[PDB]
Amino acid sequence: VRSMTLGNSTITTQNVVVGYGEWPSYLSTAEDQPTQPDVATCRFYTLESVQWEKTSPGWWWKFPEALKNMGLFGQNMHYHYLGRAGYTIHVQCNASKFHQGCLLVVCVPEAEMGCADTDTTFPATELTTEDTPHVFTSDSITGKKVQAAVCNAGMGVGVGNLTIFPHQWINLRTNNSATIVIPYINSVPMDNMFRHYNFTLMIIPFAPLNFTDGATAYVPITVTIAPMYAEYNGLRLA
Amino acid sequence: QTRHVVNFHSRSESTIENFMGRAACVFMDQYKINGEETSTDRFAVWTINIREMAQLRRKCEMFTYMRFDIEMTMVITSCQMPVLTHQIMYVPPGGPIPAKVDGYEWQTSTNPSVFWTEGNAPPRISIPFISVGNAYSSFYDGWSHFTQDGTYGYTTLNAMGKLYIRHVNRSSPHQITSTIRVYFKPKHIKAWVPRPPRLCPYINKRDVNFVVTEITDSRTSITD
Amino acid sequence: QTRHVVNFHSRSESTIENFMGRAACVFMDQYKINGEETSTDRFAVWTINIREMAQLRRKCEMFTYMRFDIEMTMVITSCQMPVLTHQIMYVPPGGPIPAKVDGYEWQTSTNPSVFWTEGNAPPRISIPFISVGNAYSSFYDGWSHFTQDGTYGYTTLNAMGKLYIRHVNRSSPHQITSTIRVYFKPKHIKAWVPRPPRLCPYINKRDVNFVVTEITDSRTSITD
Amino acid sequence: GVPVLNTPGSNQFLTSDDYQSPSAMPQFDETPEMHIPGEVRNLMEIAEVDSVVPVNNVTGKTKSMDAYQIPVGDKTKPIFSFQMDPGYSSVLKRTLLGEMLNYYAHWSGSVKLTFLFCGSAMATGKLLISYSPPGASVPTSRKDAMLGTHIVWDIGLQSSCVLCVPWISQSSAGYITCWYQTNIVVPPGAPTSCDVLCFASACNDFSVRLLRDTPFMA
Amino acid sequence: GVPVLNTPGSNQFLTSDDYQSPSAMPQFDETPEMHIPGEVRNLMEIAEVDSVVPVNNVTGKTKSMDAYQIPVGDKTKPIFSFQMDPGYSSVLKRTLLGEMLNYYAHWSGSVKLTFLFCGSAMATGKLLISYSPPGASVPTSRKDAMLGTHIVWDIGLQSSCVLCVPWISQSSAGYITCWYQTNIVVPPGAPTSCDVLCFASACNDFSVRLLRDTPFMA
Repeated sequence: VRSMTLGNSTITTQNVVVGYGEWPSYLSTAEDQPTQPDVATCRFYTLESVQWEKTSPGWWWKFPEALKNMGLFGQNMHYHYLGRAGYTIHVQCNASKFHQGCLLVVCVPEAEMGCADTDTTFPATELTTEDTPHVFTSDSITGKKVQAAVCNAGMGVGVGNLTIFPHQWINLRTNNSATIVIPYINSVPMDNMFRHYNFTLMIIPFAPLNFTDGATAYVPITVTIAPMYAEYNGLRLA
Repeated sequence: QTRHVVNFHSRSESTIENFMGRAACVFMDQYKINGEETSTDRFAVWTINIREMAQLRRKCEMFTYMRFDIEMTMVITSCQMPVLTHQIMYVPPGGPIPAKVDGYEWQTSTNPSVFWTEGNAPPRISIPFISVGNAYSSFYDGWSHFTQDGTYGYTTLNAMGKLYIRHVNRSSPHQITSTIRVYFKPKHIKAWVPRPPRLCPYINKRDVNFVVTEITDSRTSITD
Repeated sequence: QTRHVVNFHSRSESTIENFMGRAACVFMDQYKINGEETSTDRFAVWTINIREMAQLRRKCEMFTYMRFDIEMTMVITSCQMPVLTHQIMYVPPGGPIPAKVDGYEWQTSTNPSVFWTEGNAPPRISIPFISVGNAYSSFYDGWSHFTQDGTYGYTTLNAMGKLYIRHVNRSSPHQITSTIRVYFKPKHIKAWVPRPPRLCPYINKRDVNFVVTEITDSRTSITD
Repeated sequence: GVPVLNTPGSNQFLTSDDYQSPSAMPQFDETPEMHIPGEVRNLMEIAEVDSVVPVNNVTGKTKSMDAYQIPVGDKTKPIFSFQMDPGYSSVLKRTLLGEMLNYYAHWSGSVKLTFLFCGSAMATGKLLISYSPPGASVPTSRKDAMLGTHIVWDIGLQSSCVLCVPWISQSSAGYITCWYQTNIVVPPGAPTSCDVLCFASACNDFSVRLLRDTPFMA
Repeated sequence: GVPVLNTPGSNQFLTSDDYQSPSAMPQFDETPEMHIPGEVRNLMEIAEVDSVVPVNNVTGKTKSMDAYQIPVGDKTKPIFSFQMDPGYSSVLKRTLLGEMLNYYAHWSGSVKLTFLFCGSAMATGKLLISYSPPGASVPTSRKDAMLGTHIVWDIGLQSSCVLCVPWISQSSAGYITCWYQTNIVVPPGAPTSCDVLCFASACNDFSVRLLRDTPFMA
């Protein structure tokens, strides 16, 4: 049991999957000069806990803008139009000893998702609802929204071989916590934080939750994101 | 066939340059020589992109980011005269395009073009890594216009240019209908961030939309 | 489009040789093969000068003085036979010119000429720095004839020569109308004395005359 | 000048050549290469990544995520059974392993399988994972599977048993059957029916030779 | 002789090649190069030269020299304001800077601005020159401009204030507004209304990549 603290946010934790074997880092020019906030920003932003029942198909969050209303990070998104960060993501499950199940906690950089009924697009509020997650579906759906059927998560790939990305299994038999570090994967050193979704944290239950008639009918999944090494553009003159 | 002892140890064919760097025909198109002075059927266009045919698109979607020089060689035929000379004008991403076969854009000094006359070896034109960013992005989970406007999934970093092709002969006594076959080839290719293979069939050439497909082919029971 | 982080540090494309040294088509012209034994429509002329088309002229007027070798490659077509052979005769500034397609000047040993037959690679002829002075002058605030006579702004130092082009075939059963496209290219170019860019549109190809144009596009107020 | 003579093969266009292409933009200087995380420098780095294998791909459970779940909790018939060849096998053909191998005609190597038991932390039982050589016939009973190659995988102690199946190549393969050694013993509080996930990748190193076009795309 | 074979791309004419052209006048020896003053060896040596910027380019003042004059001498609306991008901006598109940048598609660098106050030697006042980042909105008031980036430029002390605006590139830009901190204080002898000239060049070094044809010529 390790009680991590960052700033004015302390969580209680119980091995880290460093995404692509690199730890996030700063970009290191007078023509373009970054600003490193360091203060705040790096604290833990615990999202709303998500209840995982027997019939839950999955969830996804789209970062960096899932934190668009989360304190100083969410506020520096509005004053700087360029930025980058690292996002340590803790995912606890705090189930009991008699609950069973298994989760795939994967980050999937550049998750371009497909519309439900092709030949058209979706109204941009279907990919993300800031803090709250968009759930997947168990079967096919229609309408101007994301094709959120599992087995074809979002991108038209098999959902089983979604393990190529930075992932972690949460098998309630053995463990309950996951932690992933995603060192800002992008083709340009800095990019706008409202246009571009750098990665898509999606939690997908492979083995469904199961229990008997006495336990709690759900297992709350807690998501915590710590934006590390966030740096922005300069606002001062040169 | 029979199961033989396939005994060897090699992964030189599995490298990225030995997997992606293969020439494939990506653009057939017709273009006449005479008649209809204001027509769009006297030249070819083909905006250069990897999402041309599904067989190569599938390979480009193994990886999120990749950068590579392209070296295309055209194979130009003709039907129905003099000896014919062609022009394959590559315009960069920032470049004016012709509207007619006799536009002024064809004479732009910043648009490199080959003048291949018939009978010789096929014309080969090589284009370096043009993109503004540091790699071409196969996927772009983002919006071109800020504040979640239209045009999802299209970034302007992975723009490669266009390829305008015409006869340079002003006219002809009879009709000559030329056919061009552009052979695209990645070169000096690097690739980042692997990605699971495509499962569903492709719908359209500018989006990732799909129909929900089964994972694998079904069998009768779990034990047969 | 969207505003991306255009992060790089390079000025190799801004050098003079990477700015001026680009081939541009500067002369289209027709010339027949037979008929009208005394006619001016059986050969081409094009007195070589930088003031051909406004797009390249504008670039040459960035600088007052410049010196450069020129390396032009012609692209010759034909319409309507045997296999055709052409002749591209470059006469120096001090050189006799033909008056007809069958003049004796075509046989002058001091006028270098290429004999390109149809079907091969395009003919390429390179001309060194011919001028009497030490650089070609884009602008000449002076008078050719002493004591302020006529012909303002024309010096004889920036004379480059002429380019007479004909068929070498004496006749043909039918009419053949060839088209030539001269691709001018500065080479090994140096430039002195920078100069502000042209603002007004061009009027004539031998003078600097202009119509008074506005500085910039107008807006509503000083503060919008 | 230099007396040259053109050989047969001059002025042709061989599709697969590696000649120096004349660059169309010589003045142009391309963007400097930054370091982007996660470079791939060989395709067999994708095959070495584990990924879930749809063993329960029966006729009505392939468009849901019930394809990946092996139901555990009749001891006379095996739990699951499938050909051990990533090509031409419905179970292992759309795996990362099985999908980077359909780009090639000649491939040979080994393949490791991980069986993650996704049941309760109180459920306890034994499963017997038998392997048949590529020429042998499948075991029809549990005893006949015990007399061959097997691993009695105690679930109560470890929850993940790893294999490494050799002699996997094409240019009549093995079998990974699984048996109830014991039933799943469970306390009154925990549920009775559990699931077992499977995985597949390249075990140590994988050999692969002749590139071709994939059959899946039409 | 030497067995050669022609590759694809033989006997073609690529417009942008750098091959050895056979010289038509080989005997001819060209004129010796004298030293002529003022050699240009890079185009970005033209962009680094300051030049007057027509800020007051309103609908009827662009064919006169009133375009270059910013009238100084109402404190609620700013004196002047313009996009900070030498391309696609009416104010900075025909500057030496803005004109050597329309020959190119990809350019990135910084830009310095000099504000020469061309008033009397007795006129004294303060101007507040605010800069908005490329994502931010313009200040609607003088206080809101004071809370961002600004430089309270005292005219009575110095008559030329220099900026250096970074993050200037294309492949939604900044703003240089100016405000009346104080009015222009003037003795009885000197005139009341003054002018402010502006300048623009490359601040330290400028990056520029993809050559194209200029839009201005038709």
